[PDB]
Amino acid sequence: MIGRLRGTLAEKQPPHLILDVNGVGYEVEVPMTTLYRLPSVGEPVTLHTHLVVREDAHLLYGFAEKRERELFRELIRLNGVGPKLALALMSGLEVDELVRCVQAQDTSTLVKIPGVGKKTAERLLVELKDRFKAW
Amino acid sequence: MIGRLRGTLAEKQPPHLILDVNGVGYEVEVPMTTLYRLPSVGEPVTLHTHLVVREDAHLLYGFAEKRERELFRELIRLNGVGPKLALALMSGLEVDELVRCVQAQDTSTLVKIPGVGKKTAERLLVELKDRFKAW
Amino acid sequence: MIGRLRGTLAEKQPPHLILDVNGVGYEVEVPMTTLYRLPSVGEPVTLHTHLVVREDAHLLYGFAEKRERELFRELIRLNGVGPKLALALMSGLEVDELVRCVQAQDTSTLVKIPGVGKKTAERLLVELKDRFKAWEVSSAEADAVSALIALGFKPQEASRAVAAVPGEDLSSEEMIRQALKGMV
Amino acid sequence: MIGRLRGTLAEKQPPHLILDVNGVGYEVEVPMTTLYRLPSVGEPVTLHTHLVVREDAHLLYGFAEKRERELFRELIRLNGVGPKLALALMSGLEVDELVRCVQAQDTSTLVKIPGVGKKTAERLLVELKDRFKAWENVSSAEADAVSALIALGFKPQEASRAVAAVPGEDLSSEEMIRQALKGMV
Amino acid sequence: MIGRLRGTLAEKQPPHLILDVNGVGYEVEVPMTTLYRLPSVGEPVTLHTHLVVREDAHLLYGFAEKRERELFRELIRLNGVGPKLALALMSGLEVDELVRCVQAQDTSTLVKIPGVGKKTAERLLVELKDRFKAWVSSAEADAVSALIALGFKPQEASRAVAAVPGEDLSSEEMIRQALKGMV
Amino acid sequence: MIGRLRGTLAEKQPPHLILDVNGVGYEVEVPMTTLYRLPSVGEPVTLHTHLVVREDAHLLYGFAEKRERELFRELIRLNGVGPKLALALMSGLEVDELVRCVQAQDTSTLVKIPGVGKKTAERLLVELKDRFKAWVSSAEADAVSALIALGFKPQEASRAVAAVPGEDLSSEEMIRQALKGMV
Amino acid sequence: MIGRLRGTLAEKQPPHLILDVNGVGYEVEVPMTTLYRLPSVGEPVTLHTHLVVREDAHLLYGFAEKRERELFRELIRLNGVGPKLALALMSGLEVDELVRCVQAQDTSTLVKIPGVGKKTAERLLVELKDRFKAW
DNA sequence: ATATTATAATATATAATAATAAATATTTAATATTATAATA
DNA sequence: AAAATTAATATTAAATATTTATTATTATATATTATAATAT
DNA sequence: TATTATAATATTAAATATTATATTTA
DNA sequence: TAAATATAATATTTAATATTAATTTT
Repeated sequence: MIGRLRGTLAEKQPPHLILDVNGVGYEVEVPMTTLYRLPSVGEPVTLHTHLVVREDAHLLYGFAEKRERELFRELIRLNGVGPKLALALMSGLEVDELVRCVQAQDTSTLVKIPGVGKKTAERLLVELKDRFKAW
Repeated sequence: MIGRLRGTLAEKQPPHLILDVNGVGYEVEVPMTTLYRLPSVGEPVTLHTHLVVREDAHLLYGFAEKRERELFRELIRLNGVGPKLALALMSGLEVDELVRCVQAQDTSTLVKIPGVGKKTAERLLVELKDRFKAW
Repeated sequence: MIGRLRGTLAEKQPPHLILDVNGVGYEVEVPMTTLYRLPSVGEPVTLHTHLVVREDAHLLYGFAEKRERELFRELIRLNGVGPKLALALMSGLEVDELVRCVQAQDTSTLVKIPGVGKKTAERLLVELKDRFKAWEVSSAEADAVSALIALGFKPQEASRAVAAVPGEDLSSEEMIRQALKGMV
Repeated sequence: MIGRLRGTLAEKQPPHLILDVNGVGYEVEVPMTTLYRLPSVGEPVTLHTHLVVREDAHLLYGFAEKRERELFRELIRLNGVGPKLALALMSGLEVDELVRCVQAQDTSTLVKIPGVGKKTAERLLVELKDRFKAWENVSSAEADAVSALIALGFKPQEASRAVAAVPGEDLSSEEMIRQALKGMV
Repeated sequence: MIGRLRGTLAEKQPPHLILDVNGVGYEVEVPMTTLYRLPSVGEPVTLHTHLVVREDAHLLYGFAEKRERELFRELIRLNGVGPKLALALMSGLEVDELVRCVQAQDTSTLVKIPGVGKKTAERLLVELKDRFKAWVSSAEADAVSALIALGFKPQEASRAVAAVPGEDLSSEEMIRQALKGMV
Repeated sequence: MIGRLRGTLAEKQPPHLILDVNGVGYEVEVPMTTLYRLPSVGEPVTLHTHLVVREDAHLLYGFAEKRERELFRELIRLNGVGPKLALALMSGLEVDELVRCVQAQDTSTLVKIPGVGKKTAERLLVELKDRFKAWVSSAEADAVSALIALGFKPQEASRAVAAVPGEDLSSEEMIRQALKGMV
Repeated sequence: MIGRLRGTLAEKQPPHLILDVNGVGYEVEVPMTTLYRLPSVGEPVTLHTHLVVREDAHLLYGFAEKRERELFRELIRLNGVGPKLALALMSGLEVDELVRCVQAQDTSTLVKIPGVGKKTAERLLVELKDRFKAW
């Protein structure tokens, strides 16, 4: 329903974020790696946003790039894992090292990422064995 | 509920599109026939869209014409047809071709669409026979 | 969640509307009485709106006044009344006409509206009689109370004496006499 | 979905509001405490709205600053608290008042607010003292002692933790109850 | 629905019990305290029961006492209490002792129950505080009326009247025995 | 699914009961009049039970007569009527005067039932007049008023008046025999 | 809600059954293995049953053993496993063979069970390696 | 012969308790994960 | 013309248990009303 | 220096039947 | 060329009743 957002930075209150667009501010959830990429408060910055919908509320996810957003979608399409373990994973590592790690089939590097044990690490490996291309 | 959408094409990625309407770029997917009528990235393009509201998702489907959106509404009103079957019908063939073949009670022109079997074709024709006395 | 729009009428068709707000045109359905008051396509129009929120599909329904939207919210809060039933209702009759018909318990005026049967009139009257009363202990008794206070009665005893009998259509002097003759 | 609206107050009808942003008005409800500082109609205001998603309706709940925004979302996060409850709480009194009362644990300040009874008051006290408000935003002798305290005006909690703090072991009742009476001072 | 079972025990796999009532076994669990009162395999047993209906499951809970069922039901009516919590509580401590601790509102005796947080303890104690109640013949009616005229409440008089003296005794002696009590 | 049960009354606490139907006991909530016409605990009886199902609970409400069960059915069929309202109205009064007051369009008869507002009863009139297609004296109040003005407490005076009313005799003589009660 | 059913075989239409217990004959779904352990029609027999409850239907799945019921419970307690899937699982081959296969990570033998792909088989292997925990 | 006022009753403003009806709020069960206290 | 019947046909949506201001109704001193004799 | 039961917390949640149609193997 | 088998994709309310139009008889 929503794919991208282009507005000025209303404030910076991590890990939440408000983007004032046409005077309208949106609550978005942002990775720490993207927090290293954000400009100053009041800077017009483009965020590629994805929405999740549950029965009592919703959360947006403003992202600075596409392929991170589609990998978010592919991960959250799994029933065993939700969005916030994905947030921990993406705050742990970026796209390319995760791609080689799942292609190398290693749970150990996923273990050091906080909030993740071992069994969910081979969950990520098994489920994402044959989903995507190398880009 | 947006009945018509008029913004600038932020990016092009099949089969979706992102229309940056004054800063906000909606995740909008349109059929390929509209993609033949779609200008390049950055052009102000007007779409007669309609939102599909789900318990866990919301989908926008833009249309360059009002009547194709109306036919999309008629198709999704059918008990077994969702958004993507109607998407296949819109992408495969043209609206006047559909109404002529329904008046002709054709089936082969429908089955030849990929993803369409004899069952869905005979369905759409026989539950659509009653309509189109008004035009 | 939404109260009003300042937009541009991108397209009108019975019975919906398209209001191009900053490039975004919303599907807004309006009654025929509102449709008569609307200017042409491309004119900014004043619609005070309410969204009907259902799991599978929403409904944007706007009105030229706050009062129409508020009364529609009252009608949709009712038990067996749906939205387009009430849309037919104010398409048929206006706010003053409906309010006065409710206060007069009228049915014949409103049964000309299509979709309205006898049970429709029953439910609308039974709800709207007590949902709203005003739409946008007597002077002789007080004089009697003061006169009996001057006569030596306590205010409580004077109130009890004047409330003992329901004096009707009688002057202040004679109602005191009939109340005083009443219990004795 | 909504956090802030750089727009103008299109209408002011208590307790609701219409806040116009680029011609788009929204049905917004705010507490009376906000309504005291809200400027005139048409003036560009500062008000942090909050969306609540239901299967049947949606409403917007504005707030002047971040502190009462966070207070509201955390109060609604409780199992027993609805929107109008926190709206009445903020309309009655301010964030500093409620936090300084909760750390003082007096229900009397809470219960004078209309729609707020006793049970809601100990719910607020207990479930806020349950880790949110550090930062600004027996034997025969002991049973005999407890029964004597109940008969002498003591509510059971002060008769309980006094026994717990200084329990009596293998000695007569009169002296550990005596030092417990010195203990509660 | 289900209020009580009078059936025959089929197998014992604690805490899950199967009760073959006329050919059909019933999936019911009992607390370990009730494990200390179950009969052997094949022996009939009468269990006071009450069901729980979930969105995707139906769960059956059966106790030795009706009052235990009522206390369990009132625990389930609490907003933060699930069946696992109530089974942990009653597997820790028995019913009237927990009632008196609710009168005490003490967390020390309930924290020791495994898997139970202190915050859970005070919230359940506060929302379970005592709003509930604490746990005729010619001579009977004559005594009840006499003590009503003497100022005693009818419910207060009846429990002193019907307890100590027998059935159909002399009115004078049974009124005497009813008024033998002191507080 | 279920319409009738024929078992043995294992336990009867108001307003419910336990009917042990072939080894299985059901908690069935029945009205006050039904409880009045039920036999003792342990006596077999057949009951016109109505199936009640919620997404997270299920109940039964049994009757000694079928027409009670169908009338309960169309009462619950109304959106604005819950089970407690129907149970209260049928516990307070009998069904024949209910259908006659529906025909007579009477409200104050229904209002005196506890938990019944004027709007609730008047609505019940509104839908029941279309649902149903085929299917004390002046001296009594005078004595009460005279006793109230004399000095008697209003409710015990009415108790004395209604204990032995003057249905077949004059007001002065029924006052004379009503003053027997409090002596 | 029913863990054991001592009834009489009224009807034999595989893989469904009717156990007329005191005049009441429920639908009883059994695997083909239990069908080999099943006696003839009219023979009283005890089945150890399990309940599945969803919003539109209830079904009975009666087994010859406790351990069969418990294993079926723990397979349906998985996220991506349906009832007919596990039905085909114990219909294909025996329980202790399944335990040996998952302890030996034998995806090949589990593949030869009909209706089971390689992906589903290795899912079963990885989510059942440690769940048995050698009893 | 008028008040007056020194002793005598009195009646209710202010404490309390007991239904009650409009107005809401409406989810826990299972399981990883991570501390964490205690431990060969 | 004039009421009764029936087949489509669009429409509508299901809420209970609790809870707190909001009304009842029950004492309790205390600032009032009162009288009597009494000088002047 | 690992190692394990316990507890608080913080997530995540729950679809499955029915066709259309790829390779594949005769 | 004819299916087999996963494989993936795609899809997924109901009763129940009140109004109304055409018909039918008087």
